[PDB]
Amino acid sequence: PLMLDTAPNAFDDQYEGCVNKMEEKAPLLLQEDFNMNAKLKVAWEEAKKRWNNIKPSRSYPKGFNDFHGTALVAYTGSIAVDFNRAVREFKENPGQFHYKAFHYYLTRALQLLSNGDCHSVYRGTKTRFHYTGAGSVRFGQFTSSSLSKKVAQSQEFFSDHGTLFIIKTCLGVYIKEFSFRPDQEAVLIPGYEVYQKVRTQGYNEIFLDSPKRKKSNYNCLYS
Ligand SMILES: NC(=O)C1=CN([C@@H]2O[C@H](COP(=O)(O)OP(=O)(O)OC[C@H]3O[C@@H](n4cnc5c(N)ncnc54)[C@H](O)[C@@H]3O)[C@@H](O)[C@H]2O)C=CC1
Repeated sequence: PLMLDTAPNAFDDQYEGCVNKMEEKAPLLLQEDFNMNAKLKVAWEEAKKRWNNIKPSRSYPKGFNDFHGTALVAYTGSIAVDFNRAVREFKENPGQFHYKAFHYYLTRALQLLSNGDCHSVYRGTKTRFHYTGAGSVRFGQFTSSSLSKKVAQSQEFFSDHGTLFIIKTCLGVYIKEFSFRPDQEAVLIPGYEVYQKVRTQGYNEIFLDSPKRKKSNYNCLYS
């Protein structure tokens, strides 16, 4: 069973007041991440190819470059697990975080694609989540969900040993056009969104409501 709280030790940078400095420094940072993260380099190289094929079909927000595009495509890939893990356990040993550029770009991609729009999404897991009554909740790590409750429940993401999150998000972004899917109608939620209303139903259902955007514990850490 995993703990569901405010994610106090999760790298949650929102980059307030430093996107310009990051867009300039992130390119070098990505290289540094690569030199010490083979899996990421490979994951990224593959995502870049897919991105090239996706890019022509639609137009993107002003400032949405290939880094943003590639990062988002990669996330819907297999690099997602190790990346969320690295973010979730950041405070532990913050010296071994080789997703400095990656985190920024994915974070920026969602902000550039973000609107005021709120959605009703669902997320399934095969690992039981226990709300530890902090008062509110944040996923910490980026979290993917689906507009389809049926998808979140499919044997692909959920099981009796797990949990089904019923979430109302307002920072979440519809990334169908980016995923390798795109039938899972995925909505990517930043780990820094705060749910002021938490409710547990039965042993495997958790409702997250009253989404709000509050400051993060980290800000422009690598700017
Ligand atoms: N889960 C869903 O309902 C949906 C998933 N997807 C896609 O499926 C693929 C996999 O997504 P996920 O299953 O969400 O993988 P994910 O990266 O969230 O899974 C991370 C894993 O690490 C562990 N973990 C997660 N949070 C933790 C925490 N707070 N504390 C301790 N351990 C934790 C668990 O084993 C968890 O399954 C991605 O491409 C995702 O976008 C798309 C639509 C819906």
